[PDB]
Amino acid sequence: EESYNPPEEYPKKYKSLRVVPAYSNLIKEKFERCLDLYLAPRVRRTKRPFPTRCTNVFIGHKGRVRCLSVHVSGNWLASGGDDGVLRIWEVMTGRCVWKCSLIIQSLAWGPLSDSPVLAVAVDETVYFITPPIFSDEQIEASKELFTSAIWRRLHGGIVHATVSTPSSIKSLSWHRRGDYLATSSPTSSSQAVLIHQLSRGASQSPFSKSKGSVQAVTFHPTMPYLLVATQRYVRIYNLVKQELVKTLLTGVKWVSSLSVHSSGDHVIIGSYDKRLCWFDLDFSSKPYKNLRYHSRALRDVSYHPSLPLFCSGSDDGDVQVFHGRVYSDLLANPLIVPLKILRNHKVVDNVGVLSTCWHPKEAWLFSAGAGGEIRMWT
Amino acid sequence: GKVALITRGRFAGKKVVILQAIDQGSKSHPFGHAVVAGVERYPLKVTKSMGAKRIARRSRVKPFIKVVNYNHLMPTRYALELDNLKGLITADTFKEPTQRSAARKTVKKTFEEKYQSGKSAWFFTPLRF
Amino acid sequence: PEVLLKKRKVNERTRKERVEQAIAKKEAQKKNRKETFKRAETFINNYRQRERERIRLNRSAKNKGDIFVPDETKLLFVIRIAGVKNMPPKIRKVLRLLRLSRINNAVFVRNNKAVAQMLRIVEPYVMYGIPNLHSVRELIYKRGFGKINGQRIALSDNALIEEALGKYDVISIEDIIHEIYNVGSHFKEVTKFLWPFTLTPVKHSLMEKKVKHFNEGRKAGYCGEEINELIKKQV
Amino acid sequence: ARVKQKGKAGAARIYITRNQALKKLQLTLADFRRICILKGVYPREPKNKKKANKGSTAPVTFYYTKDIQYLLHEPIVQKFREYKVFARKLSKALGKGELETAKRLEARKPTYSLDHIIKERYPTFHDALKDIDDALSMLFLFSTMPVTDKIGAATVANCERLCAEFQHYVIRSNSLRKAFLSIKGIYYQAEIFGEQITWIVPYKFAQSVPTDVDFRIMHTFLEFYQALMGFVNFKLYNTLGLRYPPKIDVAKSESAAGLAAYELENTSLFSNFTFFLSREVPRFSLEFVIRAFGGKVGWDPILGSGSPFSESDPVITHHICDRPHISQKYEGRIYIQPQWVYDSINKGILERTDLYACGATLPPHLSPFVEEKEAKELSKMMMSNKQRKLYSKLKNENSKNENYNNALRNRKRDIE
RNA sequence: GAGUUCAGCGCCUCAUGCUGAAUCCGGUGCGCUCUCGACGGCCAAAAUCCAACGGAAG
RNA sequence: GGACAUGGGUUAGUCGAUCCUAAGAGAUAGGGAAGCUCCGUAUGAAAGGCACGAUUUUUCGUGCCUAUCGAGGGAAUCCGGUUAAUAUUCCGGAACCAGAAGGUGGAAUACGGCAACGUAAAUGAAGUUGGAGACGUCGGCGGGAGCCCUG
Repeated sequence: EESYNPPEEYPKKYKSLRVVPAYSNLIKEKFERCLDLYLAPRVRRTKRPFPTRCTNVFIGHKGRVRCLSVHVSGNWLASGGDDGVLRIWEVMTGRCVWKCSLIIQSLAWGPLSDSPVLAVAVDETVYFITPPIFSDEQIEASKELFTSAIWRRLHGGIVHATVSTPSSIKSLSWHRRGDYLATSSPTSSSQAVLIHQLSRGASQSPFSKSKGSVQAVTFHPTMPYLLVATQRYVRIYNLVKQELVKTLLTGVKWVSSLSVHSSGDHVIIGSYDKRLCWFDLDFSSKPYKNLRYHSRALRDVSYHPSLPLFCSGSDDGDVQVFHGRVYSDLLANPLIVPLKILRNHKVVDNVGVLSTCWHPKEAWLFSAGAGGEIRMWT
Repeated sequence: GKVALITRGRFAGKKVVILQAIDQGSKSHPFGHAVVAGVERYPLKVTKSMGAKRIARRSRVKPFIKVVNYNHLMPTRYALELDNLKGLITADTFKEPTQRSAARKTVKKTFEEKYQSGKSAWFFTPLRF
Repeated sequence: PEVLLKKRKVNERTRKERVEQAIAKKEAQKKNRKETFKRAETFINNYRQRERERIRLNRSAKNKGDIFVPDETKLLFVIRIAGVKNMPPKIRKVLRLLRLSRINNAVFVRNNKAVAQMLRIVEPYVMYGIPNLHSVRELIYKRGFGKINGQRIALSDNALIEEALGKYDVISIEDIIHEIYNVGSHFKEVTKFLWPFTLTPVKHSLMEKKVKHFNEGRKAGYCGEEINELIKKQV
Repeated sequence: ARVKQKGKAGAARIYITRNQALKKLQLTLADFRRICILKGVYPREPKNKKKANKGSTAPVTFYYTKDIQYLLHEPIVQKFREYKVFARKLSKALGKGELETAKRLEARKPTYSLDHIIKERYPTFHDALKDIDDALSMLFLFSTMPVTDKIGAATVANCERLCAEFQHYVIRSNSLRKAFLSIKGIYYQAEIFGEQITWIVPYKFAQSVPTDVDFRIMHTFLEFYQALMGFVNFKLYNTLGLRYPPKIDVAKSESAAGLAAYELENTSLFSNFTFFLSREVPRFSLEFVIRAFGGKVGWDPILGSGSPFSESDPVITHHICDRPHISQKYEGRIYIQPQWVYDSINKGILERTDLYACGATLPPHLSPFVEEKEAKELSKMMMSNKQRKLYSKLKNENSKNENYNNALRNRKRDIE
């Protein structure tokens, strides 16, 4: 319907036949038609836990928050960054009462509430400090936990145990009982992973011979097994037997971090290749599902310990929230689907969401950005 | 800004320019390291007879930013400096792959502009061996 | 049940490269085929023709100021069959006066005493006759060329005809043919506007592409309605 | 048995390249294309390319080995060589000066007939009627092209003869259904034996050849279609009882009489109507279209003889004319524009004359052939082969144009 | 679950099955045989397969 | 009785041959010879195919590279059981190789480490190069296995 005067579009419109010329391209378009009949390859074909928008914006960090963590009670959040100043924010009020500064690569609170000791690792040194905000009995109980890596025993800077490692610590983990501390340093080759026992006040390397860099490390939440996320794969070692358990290949160029549910069967791992892989130990070594939501490198992924939800943070500034129900039945496969896609986060130096923390009680996500802004998506 | 060549690793025989020198030593690299951005895929010889999309595809170049030791590198008399090539090299870009990816994208864009302008022809052209 | 036709496997890049090389090789050949020799015989042949032509003019003009004046057609059709190198001065001007400046040109002429006389002067070089309406129709509708602002312009748009011939009540191609066949008042203006056609002899069968100086056996002089058949073959 | 070698079966065996197909048939490229044009032969892209190319990578056209082996026994291939023989014997005769054995040789030049090509390519008449539309577009296109050195005059005569006989058939059979207009030409559309036939008629005009079309190819297609037209029309006339070919009068044909030379020795939309054709309209298209629906047709004598009516006869119901001025306007022959006729053809309904009358604004012409966020984000990531892109391609160009033209109606009402 | 050795049963019967178990912990070699590997010296070809350089094609 | 009479018995994708060459034999190109025949096999042999192309005058143009027989060489399977006479073949059970297409999923529009090197994938034409196949002999030592010895 392109002709004299069609209202379809206004090619060209012509008032009458006289103004209508001869088409010059007709012989050409027919010439290509010929080519069709013997040159065109004739291939035949068949023709709901609501983590709502963040309403609390915590500010005060002069720089990017390297890592953020929530205490056992969940009412206090401790974060550290390259600025060297540690800020503790109250969940209920958002206050920065504990603003003592005392580059913290990571900060984690002890699994035991009766021993509220937060271990903050700056470069190659990690200090287990008991803040005065916690109860005196809790502080006293934390000191009794401790009082390869050299161990040594300021605006309320109550330092209990300081541990120095051969390499700069990148990933820090604490045992369920709190007597073991796992330090992962990708820089080191022979002693990349170090295991420190607080009861004996010493540290050692569980691996007799270490080859390859390790990007993340964690312990199983059900059995005495340690999972170390290397650059390419993740190896699970039974610390009781000091032997391997299972090796899961993420199928990515460089793994970023790993997260595990409380059951210890289904895990979600983030990679630097903008990949989010959900793997189940009872399904296969290969991931059960894969995701590439992030437009930039997938920084980290977090699964809520209680709520059946998981969150993934990336440098793209977009955080993906998914709800996943896991059933113990053999025939009931884990049903995981996305729930929300957080946005409206500032990106600086191609870095967006860096650290994401889930509330110990509800499905509330605490995300700290490169600008020192913490968004609490309740 | 000094042009350097890598004689070791996967990026063997690739010319690089020192965006930030780490020869003073670092915990990650206890040696005379150097974080430099080079060219892995040299642009193809674009012909004026080719189409605009064809010319850009041939002229496309794949950059590569990596840290290598001084011993693994080789200094050269030639040198090229760019305004966008100063201050963009840091450990944060190396630490964050997304920052590294943006750094690689920016470096390739600068190199493509350099190739389009006809500058750094010797560096742009891959070296034979 | 869906046979997707894909892109050609022709590599249009190399095709035009071959075409450009083909044109590059062709122009060199023309610039190489230069300054051929001329035998002493052709100088004679020109002289024999020139005296043969010159004597014909004297007998035609003097003592033969009589023309048989082809009748029952106001409009004739004249085409130039051949010309002689080192043209006689008289014929050289007259052919230009009839717009037949180059060989194989086709021009309409209104029949009268004057035109038939000039045709009689240049008779040994032209094949002339009476075109029928149909033959004139295909000539304009397949080989008609206009002179818009003085360039070689195809009669591709009726708007151009109206633009350049509106004030003489000529609006369309069909107006042109009706005027020309009827030889109206605007016949002179239309014929002035019309660019001469080019009926170069056609060479299809193998015998023609090989016989030397093949011109379809075109004689010179009156041919009646055979010019219509010649046009039918030619157009 | 031995370890079977690579590429000895499957996609590395059936698929055979163009160069191999040349040396297997022992042909030059130009002859190979000719037998590929005449037969039904076309490249077929293999699913696994480097597998089908002995591990190579370069882009190469492929054919079915079964297809090439059919061309090995084609009897016409011999008639290609017999002409290669004939050409050298005619060159021999002209070289020695035998201007007579040259004349007799050319009389006895070798020939090939496409009778068995047509039968083996189209078995059933319905197969022909389906795959004949391009043939109609082809032959009709050529009848208005000046004869060149590439295309012989008699071939043009074959187009004109075969073109008119088809026009006579449709008018006789009243099988014409629609006739659309465009800058391409007059898109005709009829139906025969249930199947639908469509083509395009070029504007009969003093066109120019772009000097880039390779006329060698176009010449073989005419040598193919002009064979098809004779035998397709032969069955139609035998079915309709007409004697094929219809007789042609030379004297009438040299007077631009159109269909009048040949004698055939809502179909009634214009049965009770009489039309006259003025001397400014496309008589060739209008003669065919009106007589297809019973319209009694006369035309200006300057367009050609054979007009049953004259200018003065008032029996004409509609004196069609697109000239902006009508000095001697008649009565009872209401003067309308040609777009009225085609609009009546498309709708099969007598249209309104005055809106199409002389000097009136032309009416437009019509082509007769023509929770949510969650439910849209889960299948974008939790599925493998990604056919989800079908919306992004199929729906996008339909939604945008639908949004665009719907805004045309609102914006055009604002103009009014 | 096989095999090997014990103990028992099935019964006119070509019923040739049936029931229990064990089938384990070691060491040795100027021994003998062979194999592989780090040294010391004394002084085939062809068939076939793999990889690299290379940068035509998009 | 190995005598005669009368019957039965050798089962293979994986074991060998068939596949290859060595020294040489050796047809052909040639040349001798009255002749059966002889010499000759790199020899004054036009001695084998590859790609490109809207189809090129609708008569093929352009560009590249230079026998045969003959026995150590060689892809891939073991267990248990089974007969008057059979087993890597038969049976039961368990694998491997080669080749073949399409289908699914995965990635795809390759990677990290100064490094040796490593991963689930991770374009490569013509042309160029290498390794394996494919390598002499003897003596001592280390590692293991089995036999034998012994608690």
